[PDB]
Amino acid sequence: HTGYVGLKNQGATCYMNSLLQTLFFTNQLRKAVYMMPTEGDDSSKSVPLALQRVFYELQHSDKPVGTKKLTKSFGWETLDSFMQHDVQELCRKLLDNVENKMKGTCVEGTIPKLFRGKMVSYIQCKEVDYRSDRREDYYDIQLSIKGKKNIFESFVDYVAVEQLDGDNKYDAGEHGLQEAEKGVKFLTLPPVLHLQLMRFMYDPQTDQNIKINDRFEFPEQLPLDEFLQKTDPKDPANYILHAVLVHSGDNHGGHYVVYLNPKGDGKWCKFDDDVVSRCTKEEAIEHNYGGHDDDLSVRHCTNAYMLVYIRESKLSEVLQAVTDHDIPQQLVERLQEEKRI
Amino acid sequence: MQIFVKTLTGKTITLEVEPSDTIENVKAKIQDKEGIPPDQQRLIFAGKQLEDGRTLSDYNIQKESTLHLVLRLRGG
Repeated sequence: HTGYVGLKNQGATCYMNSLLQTLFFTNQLRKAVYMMPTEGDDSSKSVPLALQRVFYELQHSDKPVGTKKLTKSFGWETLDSFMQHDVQELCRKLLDNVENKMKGTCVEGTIPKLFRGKMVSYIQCKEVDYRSDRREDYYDIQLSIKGKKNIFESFVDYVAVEQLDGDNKYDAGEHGLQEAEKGVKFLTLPPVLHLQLMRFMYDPQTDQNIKINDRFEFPEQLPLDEFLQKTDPKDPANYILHAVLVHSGDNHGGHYVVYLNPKGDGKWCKFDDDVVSRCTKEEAIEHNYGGHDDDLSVRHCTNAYMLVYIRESKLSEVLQAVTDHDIPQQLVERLQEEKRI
Repeated sequence: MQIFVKTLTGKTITLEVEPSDTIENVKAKIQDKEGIPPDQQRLIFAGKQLEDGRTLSDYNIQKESTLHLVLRLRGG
């Protein structure tokens, strides 16, 4: 009814299905994945082939898509594997695996093109005339949530300057160890922006690992030009909400779903394993802010832990059509043959 | 060489390392200063996760590089 197919729930895999849909609907990534030269890959031990297979079935199957061959290619075949990792680590390792497979191909560099930004860490000494910068790539952004109203306040906190003193004085060369301040500035933001919301953390107080269920607001349209060291007049850093990865539960565990508007046009769907349904904007956005209003009457513990935004100027390319003409025939024939069963 | 580690609180500590240090060595120095056991540490540099058995030199890490510490928490 949506025209989008779900993923089976054939064993506890936590955040995995949510991430798989999120990446599948990153159309430019999906297209590059189809182009990976997997003719000679082992039909079981190859993560690139397994992802090609899951993507191909998400695009062509009318029935819920299985993932057993994908988790076998991961070597993550029990729940303990998923318990010991998180969605950020799964995403980073998956993207690094297919990035490596794309090296030396017509599609080399797709993952950095889509996901890599540049930032600069700047250090300024407090009492001697000495400063230093270090540029570093990033592929996602970890945003502090606790005590922050919204994404904007989390970005302000992210670039706030920090003092380097006490046991953490800065090595200022000829000046020896010096009190200093250190801050982050963004140089670029990538076409596809992955924001990890720090809802799960260690709490030194209660001395345990917790989930923060506090209210945290994120907008449909996210303007980030004000956080850049230099802006592009013909390409403002205006971002469009694409995916909302959601967790319902507590410190014990929970259930994972993802909301997407796959075409970037504000028409949202809810992806709950095998069940894909249309939903309202409010159901995908505001309802996943979290909060505690009337907690006396009922647990409010459903909220977003990861957001995907796409740059407005890049939306038509990131979400370009993916047609069967884009899919190499070698891949099609190999998968059709597999259903020898 | 003095690198930085962005810790769980978001604050930054300094860390004195050698290019020949293994990632295991670096995690041990982080426990020495922050108290987090190595098997609870995930270290990210320039968006990539550092793996045990490799060295800082395998990753182009230099003075003033920032490693991002994220804690291994069970769940899901």
